[PDB]
Amino acid sequence: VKKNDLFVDVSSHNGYDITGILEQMGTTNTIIKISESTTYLNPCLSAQVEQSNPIGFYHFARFGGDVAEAEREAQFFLDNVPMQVKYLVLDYQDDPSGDAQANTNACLRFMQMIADAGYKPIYYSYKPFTHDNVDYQQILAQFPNSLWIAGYGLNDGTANFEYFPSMDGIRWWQYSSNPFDKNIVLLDDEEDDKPKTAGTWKQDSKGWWFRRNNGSFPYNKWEKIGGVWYYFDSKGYCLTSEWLKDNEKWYYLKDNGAMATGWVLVGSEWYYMDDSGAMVTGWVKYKNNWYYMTNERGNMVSNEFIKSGKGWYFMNTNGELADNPSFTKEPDGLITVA
Repeated sequence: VKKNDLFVDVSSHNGYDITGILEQMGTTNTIIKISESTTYLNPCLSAQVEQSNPIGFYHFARFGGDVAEAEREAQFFLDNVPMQVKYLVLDYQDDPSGDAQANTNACLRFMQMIADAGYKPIYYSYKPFTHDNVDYQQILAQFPNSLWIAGYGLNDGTANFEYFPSMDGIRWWQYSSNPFDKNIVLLDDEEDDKPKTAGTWKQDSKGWWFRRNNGSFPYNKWEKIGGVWYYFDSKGYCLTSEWLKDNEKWYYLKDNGAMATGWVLVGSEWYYMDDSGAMVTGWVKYKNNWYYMTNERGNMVSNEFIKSGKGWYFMNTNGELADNPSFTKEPDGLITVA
């Protein structure tokens, strides 16, 4: 998954048919509860897996500050993972011991076991609980960017940045439990690897071209190099800082030639590209500000509305804001947080 992707998490509380909530959410990405303590198994697991695309599984911790107990709970959890996924989650939100350090050590041991088993560990919880029961900085120290934090705000079923939890290392954000658990991704998954790069970059008077291993070079085409997409013109030079229309969609090649994905600054304007690099039109929110972007006839426009209090103010390209808000009722567009 990538920044702003969405996923739902479920347990027996969601039953044996989760097709509905997945349709409502608009995604099949799930994180399913497997176990709790050392004796409980979510009976809806097989069904929920069958009906979705799990990106991970979670375990409801009952070990408190007991390291030996944490180890047993972790093994029971591992022994029941039904399929390979990138993440295994430690849901630590209840039964903490009075010793905050003990709690932390137990959580660290649980997470270390998940790591040793070949998965990426994730600590899930809510801010105040974490503040009062563990030293999350110690957790992040051992496992960077491993937090999945819950913060619902008004809990009206939508992601409202005003109540975004303020903590370091947050990878995912459970923004609501109304009607079911909703989550948005803050960081792309890690890709710990050594890119191959089947060739050598060459820079001449005109620009950059790529000499493939066989001596040829890409021209009039998209080509992924070192795991990055670039577009080469008719003469073999990759485009830089340029808009490109390809197959009815608009892409933007950045100053380094790489295809833009997510928010990208073009000049002084903000545009948003989906994970495929294709521009997204209409209303898109970035944290607290709203943008209405269009590309009719290749005329790229980014209408920016800056939030201030309970209102949003249109900003003229001259950088001047209106005296009064343009709107106070937010449009129902795409919500991004990173």
